[PDB]
Amino acid sequence: MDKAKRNIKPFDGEKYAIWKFRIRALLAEQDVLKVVDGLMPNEVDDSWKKAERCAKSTIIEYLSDSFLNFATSDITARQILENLDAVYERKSLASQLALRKRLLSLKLSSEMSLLSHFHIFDELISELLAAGAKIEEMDKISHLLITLPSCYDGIITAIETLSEENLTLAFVKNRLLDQEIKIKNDH
Amino acid sequence: MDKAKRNIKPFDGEKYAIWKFRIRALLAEQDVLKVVDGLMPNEVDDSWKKAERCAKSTIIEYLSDSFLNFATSDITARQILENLDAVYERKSLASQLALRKRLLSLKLSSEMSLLSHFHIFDELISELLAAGAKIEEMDKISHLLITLPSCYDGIITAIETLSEENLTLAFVKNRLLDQEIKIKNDH
Amino acid sequence: MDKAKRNIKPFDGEKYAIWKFRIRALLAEQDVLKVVDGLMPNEVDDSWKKAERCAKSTIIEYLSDSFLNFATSDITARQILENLDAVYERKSLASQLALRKRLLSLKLSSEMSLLSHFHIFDELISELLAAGAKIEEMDKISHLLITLPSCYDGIITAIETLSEENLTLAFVKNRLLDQEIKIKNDH
Amino acid sequence: MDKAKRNIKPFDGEKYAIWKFRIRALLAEQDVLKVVDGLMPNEVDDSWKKAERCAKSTIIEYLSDSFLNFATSDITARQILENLDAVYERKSLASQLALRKRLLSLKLSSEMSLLSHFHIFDELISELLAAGAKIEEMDKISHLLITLPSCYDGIITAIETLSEENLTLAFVKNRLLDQEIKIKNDH
Amino acid sequence: MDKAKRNIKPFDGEKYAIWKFRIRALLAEQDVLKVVDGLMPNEVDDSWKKAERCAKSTIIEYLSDSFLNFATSDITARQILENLDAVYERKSLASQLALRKRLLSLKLSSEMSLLSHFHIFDELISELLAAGAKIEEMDKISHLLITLPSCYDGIITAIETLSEENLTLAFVKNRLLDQEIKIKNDH
Amino acid sequence: MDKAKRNIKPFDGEKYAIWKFRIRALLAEQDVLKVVDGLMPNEVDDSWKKAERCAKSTIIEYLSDSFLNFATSDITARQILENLDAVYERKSLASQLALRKRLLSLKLSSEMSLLSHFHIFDELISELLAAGAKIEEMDKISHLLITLPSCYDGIITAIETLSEENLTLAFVKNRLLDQEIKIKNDH
Amino acid sequence: MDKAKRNIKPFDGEKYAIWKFRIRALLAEQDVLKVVDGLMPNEVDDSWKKAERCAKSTIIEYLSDSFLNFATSDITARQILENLDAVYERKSLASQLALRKRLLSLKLSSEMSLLSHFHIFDELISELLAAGAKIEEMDKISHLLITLPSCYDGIITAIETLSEENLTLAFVKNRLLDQEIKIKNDH
Amino acid sequence: MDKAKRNIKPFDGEKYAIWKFRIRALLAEQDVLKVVDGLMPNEVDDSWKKAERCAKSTIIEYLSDSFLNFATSDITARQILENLDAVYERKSLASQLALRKRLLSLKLSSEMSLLSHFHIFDELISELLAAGAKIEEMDKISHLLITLPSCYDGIITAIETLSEENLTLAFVKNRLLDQEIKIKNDH
Amino acid sequence: MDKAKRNIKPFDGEKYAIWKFRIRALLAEQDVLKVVDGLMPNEVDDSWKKAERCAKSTIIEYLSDSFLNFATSDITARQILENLDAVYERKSLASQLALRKRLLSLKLSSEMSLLSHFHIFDELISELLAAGAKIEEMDKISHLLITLPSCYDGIITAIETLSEENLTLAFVKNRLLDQEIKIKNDH
Repeated sequence: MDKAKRNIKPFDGEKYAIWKFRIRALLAEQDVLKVVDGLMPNEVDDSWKKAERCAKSTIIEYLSDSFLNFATSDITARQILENLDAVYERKSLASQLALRKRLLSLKLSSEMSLLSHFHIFDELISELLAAGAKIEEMDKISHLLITLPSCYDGIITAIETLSEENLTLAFVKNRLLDQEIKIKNDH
Repeated sequence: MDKAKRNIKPFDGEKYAIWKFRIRALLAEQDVLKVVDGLMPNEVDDSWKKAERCAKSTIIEYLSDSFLNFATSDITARQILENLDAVYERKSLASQLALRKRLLSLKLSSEMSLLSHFHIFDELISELLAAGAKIEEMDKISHLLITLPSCYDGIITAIETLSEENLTLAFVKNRLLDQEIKIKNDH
Repeated sequence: MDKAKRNIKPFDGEKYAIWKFRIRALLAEQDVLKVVDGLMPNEVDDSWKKAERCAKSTIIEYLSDSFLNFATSDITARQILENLDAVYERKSLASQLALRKRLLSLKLSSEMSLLSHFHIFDELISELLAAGAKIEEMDKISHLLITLPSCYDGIITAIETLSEENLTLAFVKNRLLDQEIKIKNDH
Repeated sequence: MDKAKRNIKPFDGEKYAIWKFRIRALLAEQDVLKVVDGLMPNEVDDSWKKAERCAKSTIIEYLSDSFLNFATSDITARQILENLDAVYERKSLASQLALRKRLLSLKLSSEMSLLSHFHIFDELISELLAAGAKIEEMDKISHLLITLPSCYDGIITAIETLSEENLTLAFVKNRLLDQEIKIKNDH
Repeated sequence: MDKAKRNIKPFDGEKYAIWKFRIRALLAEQDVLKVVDGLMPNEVDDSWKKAERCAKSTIIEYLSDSFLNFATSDITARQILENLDAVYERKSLASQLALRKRLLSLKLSSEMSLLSHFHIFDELISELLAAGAKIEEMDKISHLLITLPSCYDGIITAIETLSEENLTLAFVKNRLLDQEIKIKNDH
Repeated sequence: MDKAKRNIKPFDGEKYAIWKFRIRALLAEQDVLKVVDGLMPNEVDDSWKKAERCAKSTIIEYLSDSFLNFATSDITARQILENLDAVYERKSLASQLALRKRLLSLKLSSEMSLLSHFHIFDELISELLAAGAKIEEMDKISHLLITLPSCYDGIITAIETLSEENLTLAFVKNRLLDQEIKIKNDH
Repeated sequence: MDKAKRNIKPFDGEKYAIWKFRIRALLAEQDVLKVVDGLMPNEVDDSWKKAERCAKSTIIEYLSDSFLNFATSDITARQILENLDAVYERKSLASQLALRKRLLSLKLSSEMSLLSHFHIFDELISELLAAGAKIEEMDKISHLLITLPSCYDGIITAIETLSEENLTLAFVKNRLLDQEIKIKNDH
Repeated sequence: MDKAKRNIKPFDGEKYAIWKFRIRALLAEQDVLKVVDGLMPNEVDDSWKKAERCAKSTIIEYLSDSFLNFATSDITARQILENLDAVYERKSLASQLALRKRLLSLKLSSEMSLLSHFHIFDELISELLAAGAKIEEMDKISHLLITLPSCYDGIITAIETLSEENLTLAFVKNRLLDQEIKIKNDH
Repeated sequence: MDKAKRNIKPFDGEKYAIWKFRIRALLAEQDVLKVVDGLMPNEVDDSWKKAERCAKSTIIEYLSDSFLNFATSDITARQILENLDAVYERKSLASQLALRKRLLSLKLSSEMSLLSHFHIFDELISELLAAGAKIEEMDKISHLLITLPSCYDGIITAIETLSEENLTLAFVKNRLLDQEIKIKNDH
């Protein structure tokens, strides 16, 4: 059976925890997830052996060569996950406040290169996926909006109305295009 | 059958309906309002007479010198209310039309704070009601909208793109707070 | 069961959350809050009717003309709650926008007493979450933390790593007070 | 009965009838108005003793210093009131004639607000009722009409051709107020 | 009996009451006053025919030429008199209001004998009684008394000190004659 | 008797003693005066009523119009004359006193006819009697005498201890005219 | 026993008559006066004890510190009354002399409100009685009249005819208010 | 017990005996003074605890924060008061000497009103009693006499011979104030 | 029973230790302190639930806006109070370090009356013990020796003679007040 290649890259970097959590789902349909989760049975069937082989192979496909050194030749998938967890794991503290302190540093930029500001919020989403997970686009759009110039101050808050009912952040970006449109049009 | 101190300043002629329904609610709190509410009761007795006499006493608590002159003991409580109506609340067509003329004329450029204009609209509407006009949410909305300049007119654009059923004059003041909050901050 | 003065004032809709909270505390002390929240009996007895009329009267005492003229004669205090909740507590993102702007408004330099900014922020965020904000407590402190000078850098640059489960509202706020008291003393 | 200060100005001999009427209304709130108005049994049941002395002190609260000695500690509050009635309610041609010219000499200019005119007219009616005589209705009408200023002249000219059922004084007041509105519009 | 010059002024709208009074008296000397004041029986006897026709003829002789229209050769003297009654005695508010306007307008100028002033005053007073407006004894007293200048100050003050039942119109006039004497004397 | 004009005038408030004297004289020669000579008896018959009404009519003929205010419709000619008397005759201490001041002030100058001087004395007498003075024959005489210049002293000497028996005021006028004639020669 | 918020000033040595008398009236309404004044036997029961304590407290809070020495540990309410009456009142003859001198030197300067002078006079009189004088109504009247200025003096000359039995001080004061109003007219 | 406003202050030491005496008087009216000054019943009375706590609260409202820390929650409020009294009001020989020497210095330069320095002398008397040198009538009299100003010392020359039994210090103050009135009368 | 005015501030942390002391005393007055100081009772009957509710509502009466929002109705008023206590009453090492620094820097000053000095010392100590420093009578006295100026050397040595049987801040303060008064006198 071919392993359907995913744009989830072979882990080498941030949150093996989330990456491996999504790998657990990838393991679950072959259910080699069950064998790595499962007690090493008194009866290791050929199915269990094949599942362990497959799991290690999946890990390899999903791990960078530097991490493949931890994989080594035949160390069980479970043992390698444990080693990686032990070395890697800082459990709780860093995750939200890394995003937060980055937002403190990465905010309040209303005028210079609004397209770089597109990239700014893109980095913010990246940081949310990476470390910050508490609240979603309503708060994001709120501070992004506050980040920016006067036109929203007039329109958004009342006049734009419950456009949040649609939550068309796409049209919000298009409103930034409209800012650009007006800027060129006035001259 | 207890009474407490009053935010109501002893009545003087203006906010007559406001003060009057405030007093109505007070009298209903003592249950005594029923005497004015009902037609000639079947239970015309010292207790219903006590209820209306207490009502008269309560009215006299607010009546100032001219009002206390209306408060001749012979006149029934309901009759006194009717007298005060005929002075203040009297439904003159001329009053309604004159107030309509004045509201057309009355406008805000910049010289009245948002709350200043809010109360201006409030008094205008209140008087037009007291003059005996019959008025609806859309009327209040449109007139208040019409009073304003272009910055605020972005709110009118909000109404054209917003369901009028959700619009209420309280909510309109709310939306108008939001609109002038743009001017404050946007400056 | 007391009618003495309160900081409660003929309300304007401004500070509605705490205003209403003090109102509710009062109404429970008036004992009418029980009926105002409690199941309305299918037969609204004079006990319940008294308690409603009393509540409405107290609300009248504590409300301005605007809400009371918005308050129809027959609407129960419940409807008054609902009206004010719709006006204030529709929780459109616009509230969050305004609150984040007011949060941004003061950067707490080394001048102001830190307790001033503590209570300012505390109020601000309390109302922000009263506006339905799904914000984590450390994510609140984070906005205050934006406000601090370089003197703080020595602690803050670590403490941004030392975060929600490690340090919570009290723990961080105390650590911040430790830094600022030391800043003052050192100065 | 706690007597938190009511709508009663103190007393120093001025506008006795009406001020005492405020007192009477208070005594009905005290329920003790029965002691003066109702028969006072010299039995004076204990509730009556307390009521009588309570009334006496209540009056005294509003009484000025001279009025304490006018109200000697022996005479019943009813007797005190009756004494002050003889003292103040000595309705006299001195008062009647002085007031009658003082009032007839006062004129409604076309400037002074017709609201103020109503208060003037009602005051003077009640003054002439109080001073030792009553007033005939058509004479009230006549005096009112005499007060009026020149801008009315055409309207008065029309009015003088209308009989009393055509000129029911309430409608006269109202149509003249509508004429005031017209005049204001013209200005 | 003769048509000896019965020198009434032929009436023209002037002194209608007085004119009609002289006429009534005149006809009574002819005994023909019965033709009108006696609502005639079915007895148009030759005496009554003469009485009526002669009365009519004499009324014409003491009516203005303009007035002969209301006195066409057909109707009986009563009808003519009711015509003029409706002209004057319709309770003309114009007459009443004009009468009081002038009454109130002119103080006693010291250029006229107080007796002449008295006659003038009483005459327009009697005209205002005839004009449809009641006049009270106290009204008459007030008007007369304050229509005078200050030199009266001695009786003016004495009036207040003095009692009501003494100061009748006749007694007031007597005291006014005392003061007239005293004024002429003072010069 | 016929109303052929006697030596009487439409009354003017003046010579009222003489006017009334001649009126009474006419009424008595008409026999009609019996109605004011007698107070209203049980004998109010048709003759009495008609005589009274005719007296009033005749008074009206001899009254000028203002005095018709005394005539006043209904009141008897007896009452009308009583009111007239009170106004002109107007008996009071000050009245005779002021008239006495004038009288002693009086002096004769020859260019004033002695009959001119008679009439000034006689009008003073009319006033003084009408004012209520009980003027003796001797008073009339001596106060007339005081005025006369030295030439009169010859006849005046005929009074000092010489007989008053002849000296009735008619005879005193005879003496006065006698000395006047002597002095007419003398001039 | 409702301790109403009596306007009674916290007294400290000025107009003790007024203060004490108001307090006495309060003791009468408090009903304590019966026990406070009655006697001091061993029948000073729990109600008697609490009544004298209540009165004592009332006195203390309505008095100043000056009394707390006079409060002589535990003198009951009555003993406090006598002590303070002796402290201020003591039938002081020197006070009578000073009060006479003040009153005699005193003159109503017309700008001093008629009320101002009236209470000044009433204060002098009340003090002079407390100083132990045998004052009478005639004294009060005479001094009051004497104390006024020239226009009032002329109207006093009118008032002089009003013999003592005609007059009572309250009535006279009222006539003097009427006279002041007359002066408003007169000027 | 009633909670009516007492003229008693949050206390830090100012007029210690007097403030404490006001407190004591209130507590006696609260009935709680009985335990505060009196017995320590062995039985565990609920009313005793309620009274104590209530009194403590009252005194706390009446105390400054220093006295509150002295007011240890777990001990009787009374004990705290007596302890504070001892600290403040112990028998200091030094205080007595200072009070005597200030009394010598307090030879009054009588710019101050005389009664006021009597009050101040009473304060010093109270202080010297509290300082431990409780004084005797003769001594108080001597000291008071010595303190007075020049013409007052002139009367003291007479006063020296006065009979010692009649010379009660209360009578002395009476006599001195009477002489002050006499001194201003003599001026 | 209902709460009177307590001058206890609508609070925000200023003088929190003693403010909370006053609060706690008021809770004890209501019997509700048992539930606050003790656990929320193991079975919170209506009495205890109402007791804690009353504590909360009174804390609301005495709190200010952010302090009210901290006072959310969910968690017991005692818990909230403790939360705010730890916030301001930060019982952690640096607080006592800073306080010690402040104490050791502080000295008595001449204008700082020894009572005021004691007040300042005592508030410092109250803060220190409230900060949680285990510091007792010997330390209080030792700190007082440290603050005292050169004019206190001899008394300080006398206090060094005063050992643990003598150790009592009251007696110590008493002797220091003796020093102070003798200092005042001497200087």
